[PDB]
Amino acid sequence: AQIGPVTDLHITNANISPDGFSRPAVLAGGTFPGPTIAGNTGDNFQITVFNDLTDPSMLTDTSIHWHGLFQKGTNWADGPAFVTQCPIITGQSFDYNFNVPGQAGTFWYHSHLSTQYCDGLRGPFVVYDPNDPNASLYDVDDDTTIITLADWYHTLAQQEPIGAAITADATLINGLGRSFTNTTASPLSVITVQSGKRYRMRLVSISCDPNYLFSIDGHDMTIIEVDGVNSQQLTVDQIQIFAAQRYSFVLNANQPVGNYWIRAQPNSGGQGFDGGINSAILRYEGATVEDPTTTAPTTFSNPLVETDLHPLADLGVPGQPFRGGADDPLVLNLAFANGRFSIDGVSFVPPTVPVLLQILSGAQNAQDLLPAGSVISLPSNSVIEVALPAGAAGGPHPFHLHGHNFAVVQSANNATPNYVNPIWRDTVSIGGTGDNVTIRFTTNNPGPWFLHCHIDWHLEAGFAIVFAEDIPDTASANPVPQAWSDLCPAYDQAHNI
Ligand SMILES: *[C@@H]1O[C@H](CO)[C@@H](O[C@@H]2O[C@H](CO)[C@@H](O)[C@H](O)[C@H]2NC(C)=O)[C@H](O)[C@H]1NC(C)=O
Ligand SMILES: *[C@@H]1O[C@H](CO)[C@@H](O[C@@H]2O[C@H](CO)[C@@H](O)[C@H](O)[C@H]2NC(C)=O)[C@H](O)[C@H]1NC(C)=O
Ligand SMILES: [Cl-]
Ligand SMILES: [Cu+2]
Ligand SMILES: [Cu+2]
Ligand SMILES: [Cu+2]
Repeated sequence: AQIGPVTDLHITNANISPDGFSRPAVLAGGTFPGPTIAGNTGDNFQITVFNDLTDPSMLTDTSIHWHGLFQKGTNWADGPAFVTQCPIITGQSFDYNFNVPGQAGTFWYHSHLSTQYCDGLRGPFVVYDPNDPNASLYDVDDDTTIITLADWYHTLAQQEPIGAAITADATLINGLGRSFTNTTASPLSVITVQSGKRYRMRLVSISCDPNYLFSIDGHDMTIIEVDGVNSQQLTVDQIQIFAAQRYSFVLNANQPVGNYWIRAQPNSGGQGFDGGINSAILRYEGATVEDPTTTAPTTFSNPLVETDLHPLADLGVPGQPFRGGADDPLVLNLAFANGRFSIDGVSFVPPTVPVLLQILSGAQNAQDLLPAGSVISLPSNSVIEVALPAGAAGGPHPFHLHGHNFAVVQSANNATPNYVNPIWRDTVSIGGTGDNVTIRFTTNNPGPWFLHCHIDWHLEAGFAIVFAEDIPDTASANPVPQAWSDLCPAYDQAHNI
């Protein structure tokens, strides 16, 4: 069952074996992935997070972010540790109480402390639209049509050795999959459809790192939603999905009754499908209970290309139709050297006092805010452009902005900008060397919003900045509950800070 919009959510340690290998984990709701949190557009979510963690090898503190939800007026509920709150300590709970006006689509939630979400604290978050303009395109849309793609590691996140390459040990589709090495024939996920029906498949990357080439043998996929934003219908036969992105696609169960491979090929880790790695099963009702015998093509006919996507609504692009045609045009210098990422020469290291708390205590320019050089102010009610030129090692980097979605004025692997009708989304691959992926948005949401690569290993290694949007109005716009004010004193006392 789905939970919410008012629910408790306990965060615990447990052993799991999603690929046949047992390891301890950090779990929401006792499962990997965590349970789906759901409601309708405009609802009040009240998620009381109980931190019951006791194993320090995966950190006993926690903080949860609701990825893609704008948190307007509730910046304190956004979740990034040391940006909007101090972590919740073990044995305590915290009510994330917020509303989702004006949003409907496919989101997710995850730990936003260190690399803890890699250890298991990740799950889907769906905001349904009772008046969805896409409703007539499908028959079924429920918990059975959510498809999560996850990387899974045998080594604990905190225990990944300094100086060694980090790659995953299994791809998990709906929480199950097989290990790349020492593969055993552990159970694969089954997604069941009925011949003749149409399904809104909500594809969620809960990845800590790899992008996936997602496909379904024998089928094609009609994209209708991108990171919460309704799209015009775009039919593809493969989707390259980067960490933290979401798509909804219509799956028409229009092939013969049978079994079909679902494929999710990561860009690192195991290549191919030997032994049933990187795989799940699409099973039609009435099919034999057996593995598919289908193959992929050598070459896909209609892969997703981001510039092919367009909003369903007339969203346009704010500003003027040329580079720099914004009130606050920025170009970030995104770099990597010697194990650390930097943005404009500064590697992100979380501050002792959360950025929001520093602002509420009266720090009122970005040069006053810690970490020094990691907080950039944005003016209110302004068109912002951010160019994100690629080149830094470890790409392609999926950059994500909290508190906002954005127009993708320029996409990976294509030098031509689009000032007319590009897709809007919240996490975008910045592409390859020489690219100039560029985003735009308007500043109508006062508070400190994290901008970072969503490869969690890269965030940990510093690939982030904070946009302190409308510092002057942050305090009036974001009244804080007493329980939030209590977080840092409790955290600092527990940690002898
Ligand atoms: C990406 O686009 C930005 C503009 O959005 C380019 O920024 C300009 O950079 C040059 C020097 O490289 C400066 O003289 C300008 O002031 C910048 N802003 C402009 C022209 O609007 C940036 O060079 C581009 N980067 C890449 C790698 O193509
Ligand atoms: C590269 O990106 C550009 C800009 O998004 C794409 O150009 C658009 O192409 C569509 C489809 O033919 C036209 O309707 C638009 O008028 C184009 N816009 C602009 C600003 O040129 C282009 O198709 C992309 N290239 C590839 C190979 O997909
Ligand atoms: Cl977000
Ligand atoms: Cu986010
Ligand atoms: Cu990255
Ligand atoms: Cu984030």
